[PDB]
Amino acid sequence: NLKPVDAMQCFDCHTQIEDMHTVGKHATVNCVHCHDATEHVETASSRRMGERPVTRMDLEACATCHTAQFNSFVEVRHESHPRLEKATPTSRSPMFDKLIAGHGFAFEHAEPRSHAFMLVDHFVVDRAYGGRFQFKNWQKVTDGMGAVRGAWTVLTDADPESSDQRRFLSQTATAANPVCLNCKTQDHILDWAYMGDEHEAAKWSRTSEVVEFARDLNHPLNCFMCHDPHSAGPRVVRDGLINAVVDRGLGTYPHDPVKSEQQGMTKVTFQRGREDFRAIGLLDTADSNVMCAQCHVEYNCNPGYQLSDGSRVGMDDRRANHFFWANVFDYKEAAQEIDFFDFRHATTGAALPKLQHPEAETFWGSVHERNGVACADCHMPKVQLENGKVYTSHSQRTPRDMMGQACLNCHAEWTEDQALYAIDYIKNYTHGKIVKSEYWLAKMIDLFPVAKRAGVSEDVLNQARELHYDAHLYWEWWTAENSVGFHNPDQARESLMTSISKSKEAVSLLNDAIDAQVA
Amino acid sequence: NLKPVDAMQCFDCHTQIEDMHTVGKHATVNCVHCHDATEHVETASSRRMGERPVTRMDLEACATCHTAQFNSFVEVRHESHPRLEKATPTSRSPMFDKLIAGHGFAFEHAEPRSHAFMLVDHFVVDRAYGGRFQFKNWQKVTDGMGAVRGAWTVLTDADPESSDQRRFLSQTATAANPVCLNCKTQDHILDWAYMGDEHEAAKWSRTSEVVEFARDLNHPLNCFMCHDPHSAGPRVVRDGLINAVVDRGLGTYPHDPVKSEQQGMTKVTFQRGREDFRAIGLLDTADSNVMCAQCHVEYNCNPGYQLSDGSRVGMDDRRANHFFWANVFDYKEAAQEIDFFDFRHATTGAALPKLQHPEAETFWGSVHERNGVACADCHMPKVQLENGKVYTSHSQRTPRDMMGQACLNCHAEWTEDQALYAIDYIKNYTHGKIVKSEYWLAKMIDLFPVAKRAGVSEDVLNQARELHYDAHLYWEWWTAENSVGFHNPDQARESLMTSISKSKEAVSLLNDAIDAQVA
Ligand code: HEC
Ligand code: HEC
Ligand code: HEC
Ligand code: HEC
Ligand code: HEC
Ligand code: HEC
Ligand code: HEC
Ligand code: HEC
Ligand code: HEC
Ligand code: HEC
Ligand code: HEC
Ligand code: HEC
Ligand code: HEC
Ligand code: HEC
Ligand SMILES: O=S([O-])[O-]
Ligand SMILES: O=S([O-])[O-]
Ligand SMILES: O=S([O-])[O-]
Ligand SMILES: [Ca+2]
Ligand SMILES: [Ca+2]
Ligand SMILES: [Ca+2]
Ligand SMILES: [Ca+2]
Ligand code: NA
Ligand code: NA
Ligand code: NA
Repeated sequence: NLKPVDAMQCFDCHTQIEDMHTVGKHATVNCVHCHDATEHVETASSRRMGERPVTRMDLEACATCHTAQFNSFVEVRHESHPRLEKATPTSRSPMFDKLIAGHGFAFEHAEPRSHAFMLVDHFVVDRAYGGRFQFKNWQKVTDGMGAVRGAWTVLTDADPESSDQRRFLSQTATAANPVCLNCKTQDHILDWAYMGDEHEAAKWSRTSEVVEFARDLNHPLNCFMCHDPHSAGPRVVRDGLINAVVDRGLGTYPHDPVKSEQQGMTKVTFQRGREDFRAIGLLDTADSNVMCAQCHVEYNCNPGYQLSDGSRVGMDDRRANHFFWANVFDYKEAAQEIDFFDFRHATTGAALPKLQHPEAETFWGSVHERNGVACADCHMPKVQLENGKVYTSHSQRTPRDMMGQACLNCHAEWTEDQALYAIDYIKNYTHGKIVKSEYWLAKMIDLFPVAKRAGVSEDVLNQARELHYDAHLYWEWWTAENSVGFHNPDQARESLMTSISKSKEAVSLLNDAIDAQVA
Repeated sequence: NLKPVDAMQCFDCHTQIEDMHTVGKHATVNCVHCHDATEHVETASSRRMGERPVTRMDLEACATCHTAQFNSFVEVRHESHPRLEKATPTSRSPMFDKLIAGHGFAFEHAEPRSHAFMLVDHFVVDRAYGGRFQFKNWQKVTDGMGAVRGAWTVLTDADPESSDQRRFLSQTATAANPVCLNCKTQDHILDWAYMGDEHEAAKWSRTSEVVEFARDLNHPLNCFMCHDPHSAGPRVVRDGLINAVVDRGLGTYPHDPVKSEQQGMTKVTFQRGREDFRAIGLLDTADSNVMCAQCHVEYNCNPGYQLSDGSRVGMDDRRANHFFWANVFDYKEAAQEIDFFDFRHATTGAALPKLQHPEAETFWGSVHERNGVACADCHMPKVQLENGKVYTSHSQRTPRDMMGQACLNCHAEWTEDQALYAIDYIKNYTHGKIVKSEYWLAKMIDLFPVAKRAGVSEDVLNQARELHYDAHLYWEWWTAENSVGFHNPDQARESLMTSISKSKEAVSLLNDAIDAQVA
């Protein structure tokens, strides 16, 4: 059984923790629930750690007193189809392979599934580690609780004796790097300096061997990613988000200074050897928009190239860990600002961006966001009980599974079927425009080889490449973004029409140039 | 196809109809929809009818333009169990046979079923016509639409060549009389003088041969019982109700003079040969409490006896058609006022009242009634449509079948299961007290023969008989009333505790007297 330690001993050296812990809703929660610090207390000085205390980062450290939230979190939504490739006619991006040719996502890009699996899915996807990591057997794919207990309880490593990224299966890639892990786990929260910069006190950084780092990580979406363990107050821990909101002064709601001030973030820094080491962002309110924006954003978490001169931008560069914190119509400016692109298209030769799940930046400015609605209202609603203590569901999933608690709790004028119908109207319309956008992108792409064989000039091809950047951006945002337009229907529509317009312009340019060579 | 007639010609004679028809919501509805008056118009003067016009009383006369209301009305609720005797351990009054001994209801008293069957059920019940009338075969019991089209389409008469009330089956009674029919049909509305008094212009009256009257009647619960055909406005047609509310000055809400004034009734009289003949009661508002009180009340519709001297009160007496319009705690006084009782108990010799379905007089004073709730809010709610024109459901049935439209439309704090639970709490509690009241009544009744054999004095027996009147009244109200307390739980409780108290008093009186004879 646990035996409490004297927190006053700790508070002598840990004044920020004292301030947070004594004032918040965990003032009665003893340190032993999460730290084994006996040898540390015997050996530390005011400025030197001595022996490192052991800190629990498993989610069961919180389940101890918060079983309802834990159990809701670890539920597996079996209706969220697993390992479902997006580059298929029945999924989100039927022409993805042609359009993304040159990028690692061509090797595999599945739809998301339940949060329990985030770390294991990151480890096993064909694009990440060359097939090095696999489930121990095909039964383990169902085991959400097991994945939560730890990735290495359900996975195997093809070669524990080597730590290099390489291909073990032929049609895999090795895109994973240390920055990725920040959106899969925070088991490394005490071992990673802010932004992944090099730091004497950091075991891991942007430039680490990712296979070695992987082996040290266990748990998905730790509870403390949104809740400070010392104050129990709302927070974020993700460096890239704090960097956008606070360091760059963009605010929590970059389009609304008033809401940014009311629902702000305060950066708190922790030191090692009296040098800044790590940071968190305490929130003014329990604002799920900002909590979920730790991960559900467009980002760089990867090497790339400069738009200006094509030079390589490696993991050592700060730009390899970057939150753009820009809506679709501000993204090109944001990427030009940091002088960055992701890949060159394998057929067209265009420098292109790679977009990922920009839910937060899409939600901005929507009617829902402007009315003060937040992600949790639809995806983590309060549970309605005839008799009981209310709590917040932590099963982050589609509102279709809890329409009474989600949509219908605000939209009294609708039946469930009516609300579903409104969702589907938007998704169906948006998906139609995604498909048309892909049709036109593909038409343009297929003209590049014809133009090259016809002897069309490099000047014309470069004009078309510039159009490809925009055609790509204004399409891929929406295959990347998970709501199929629901989060911001008007923006999806305007963007996708812009994509089609750009592709059409490029098609006309290339066809005319080919015709003139003939011729 | 129907051809309209010149209504203006009719109006030269029919000035009350003109006033009603031209102002109301049937101003455009031509008389030919309900009257064949060709020969009448050729022969009438303002002072002499000439040939009698034919008036349609079938409900299909209204279904023509109001199919939704018709079709909801004629629905058969199959879950309303048919021909279910109440004098059984699993129904409303387990000890009914012992308690009602001496009354014709001992021959059969079933639970009510859907309105479509009211007239056929009246005709075929074992207590009514000596078994003379039966369904044509046992399949016809399902045929609600057929019953609505006409009773004689689904029934047979054992002897069309005689018109006397007699027993055709051994264990039947001949309780039916012309007054009954007024709560089953209004096909006779132009053939029956107000109250069923003798009248030169009336084909039928209280003293008619009921078997002959029966044969002239076809349709249940005619639509015009609640809606004036000429104005389309809300009304009642039941003589006994108009007599209580208007003639006797009791008002529509005897316990609330203000509500009586706001939701009142105006008596309109029609003449034959320039003598008053029939009447209707136009309502100030579409008040279902008063509409349903045409039938769902305690009444006399039967011969009986005088409390004063025991003499017979026959059908010729006005008291044979009487609405008491009194709550349970005013009923004894009301019966004393008219000097009337129904039967003498076969065992105890007590003069007793016979109570019938006093839903209207029970509902008075309930929290619901005091808050302006009316029968229709629970039993004829408005339909809820995602897309459509709202109308009022005319399927009068338990709110359990439409909880969203009924209870939950007002009680937002409850789920369906919670609202059902609240109903069942009241009904279970009330039924328990009904059963206990019957236990104590039966215990008292069973002492009467013992006391007689022991030589107990007639004075003591008469004291006990006076107690029996009250013990009976304060019990039977609640087996008669169909809500098992729900309509007024506090009143049910007080009454049933009074019944038990009276029976216990009689039991003590009789036991002590028997013991004194012995020991
Ligand atoms: C002064 C003699 C200390 C005592 C008493 C306690 N700690 Fe400590 N701790 C101390 C230092 C100088 C450091 C390095 C960081 C800094 O603030 O300079 C630490 C570090 C920790 C950590 C972080 C460990 C990691 O992996 O990075 C934890 C979780 C921690 N300390 C916990 C802790 C507890 C629970 C104590 C009371 C039982 C406690 N510390 C006492 C110095 C001192
Ligand atoms: C029992 C010994 C606890 C452990 C282990 C954890 N928490 Fe806790 N938590 C506990 C209490 C007694 C309370 C106060 C309850 C109240 O409503 O007063 C809390 C509260 C929280 C909250 C709510 C915070 C708020 O400001 O409203 C959160 C978000 C929370 N706790 C989270 C949390 C996490 C993430 C834990 C593991 C790191 C954890 N708690 C452990 C008791 C206990
Ligand atoms: C936070 C800014 C992220 C970074 C950094 C990385 N990922 Fe991610 N990932 C993130 C979210 C919010 C989601 C769910 C929404 C979605 O669109 O899928 C994901 C999902 C995955 C998955 C599962 C789906 C799939 O593509 O097969 C995998 C396998 C995955 N992510 C891998 C991965 C890699 C290899 C990364 C570094 C190159 C990486 N992620 C970074 C959020 C974030
Ligand atoms: C990074 C640590 C994350 C945070 C914080 C949040 N989400 Fe997430 N989400 C993330 C990943 C990597 C994935 C894919 C996991 C996989 O193994 O494929 C997801 C997935 C979702 C989903 C889809 C669930 C499904 O049933 O398919 C939803 C609805 C979702 N995420 C919502 C969501 C919300 C509302 C968040 C704030 C409360 C949130 N996520 C945080 C990564 C991370
Ligand atoms: C008994 C006759 C079986 C039937 C019927 C099904 N499965 Fe099975 N399965 C069985 C055994 C003995 C094993 C090996 C167990 C072990 O750990 O040694 C399995 C294995 C699987 C697996 C894993 C396959 C792999 O890793 O290559 C899966 C995914 C699986 N079983 C699923 C499964 C399904 C869905 C079934 C119905 C279609 C099914 N099994 C039937 C024995 C038996
Ligand atoms: C961000 C993606 C979250 C993660 C990770 C966890 N929780 Fe959470 N939690 C989150 C939100 C948006 C809310 C509601 C805030 C509001 O005020 O509306 C909560 C709430 C809690 C609470 C408070 C009680 C309640 O409302 O249920 C507790 C005790 C809590 N969360 C615990 C908890 C645990 C144990 C987690 C890991 C299983 C966990 N949270 C993760 C957002 C996020
Ligand atoms: C209700 C007004 C919403 C708010 C606020 C947010 N989301 Fe949403 N989201 C919503 C819908 C109707 C859908 C489509 C779901 C469907 O079943 O059709 C989504 C989808 C997502 C997904 C993918 C879920 C899946 O396909 O299973 C994710 C990952 C997601 N939403 C995330 C998310 C974030 C992070 C939000 C705040 C920035 C957010 N959503 C808000 C409805 C609503
Ligand atoms: C005066 C010359 C009349 C004309 C024109 C119409 N009616 Fe008549 N009607 C008239 C009399 C004197 C009576 C007897 C009752 C009375 O008010 O004294 C009637 C009666 C009726 C009835 C009732 C028949 C019954 O069964 O009792 C009806 C339904 C009726 N009248 C209808 C009617 C119609 C529709 C007419 C125009 C087509 C019409 N009447 C003309 C005198 C006169
Ligand atoms: C068509 C030729 C009709 C026949 C036959 C009947 N009714 Fe009618 N009714 C008709 C119309 C055009 C209207 C007006 C609708 C409106 O909202 O304006 C009505 C109205 C009624 C009403 C509502 C009256 C009110 O609120 O004041 C009722 C209760 C009604 N009608 C009843 C009714 C009865 C019982 C009928 C058979 C005797 C009947 N209607 C026939 C058209 C027609
Ligand atoms: C209106 C004041 C009524 C008079 C006059 C008669 N009945 Fe009736 N009856 C009435 C109602 C409101 C109900 C339904 C509620 C209930 O408690 O049953 C009934 C029901 C019947 C039934 C069906 C149930 C049964 O007892 O088997 C029958 C067979 C019946 N009524 C017969 C009947 C007889 C023979 C009457 C005159 C002696 C009589 N009823 C008059 C309302 C009214
Ligand atoms: C006399 C013409 C009636 C009027 C006016 C109303 N009701 Fe009635 N009701 C009546 C009878 C004779 C019966 C029994 C019919 C049978 O054949 O047994 C009934 C029955 C009911 C019921 C029970 C229906 C079931 O499914 O069992 C209910 C709920 C009911 N009645 C309600 C009711 C309401 C609310 C009325 C005003 C709108 C109303 N009735 C009028 C006789 C008559
Ligand atoms: C064919 C092999 C039959 C089976 C199976 C059932 N029934 Fe029947 N039933 C059948 C016939 C030929 C008749 C006579 C039809 C006629 O009008 O001549 C009947 C009659 C009935 C009746 C009426 C009985 C009577 O009036 O005495 C009823 C109530 C009835 N049937 C119901 C019924 C039920 C509920 C059945 C399944 C339990 C059933 N029948 C089966 C032929 C056949
Ligand atoms: C009394 C027991 C009724 C009988 C018999 C019929 N109806 Fe009725 N009707 C009744 C009520 C309580 C109401 C609602 C009044 C309100 O304003 O709340 C109605 C309403 C109508 C209407 C109006 C349109 C609507 O609300 O649906 C019509 C056209 C109507 N009723 C027609 C109608 C028909 C055709 C009937 C015989 C099948 C019938 N009603 C009988 C009460 C009573
Ligand atoms: C809701 C607040 C009601 C009002 C107003 C009226 N009644 Fe009612 N009634 C109500 C309930 C909950 C019940 C019990 C039904 C059950 O399923 O348990 C009843 C019952 C009846 C019945 C018998 C119905 C049956 O057993 O199927 C009748 C005939 C009845 N009620 C008639 C009636 C009258 C005439 C009303 C106005 C005077 C009246 N009810 C109002 C709920 C409500
Ligand atoms: O209290 S923290 O800064 O060690
Ligand atoms: O690869 S992750 O960003 O979806
Ligand atoms: O007999 S009738 O009144 O129920
Ligand atoms: Ca999914
Ligand atoms: Ca990106
Ligand atoms: Ca019934
Ligand atoms: Ca009576
Ligand atoms: Na899905
Ligand atoms: Na708002
Ligand atoms: Na029933």
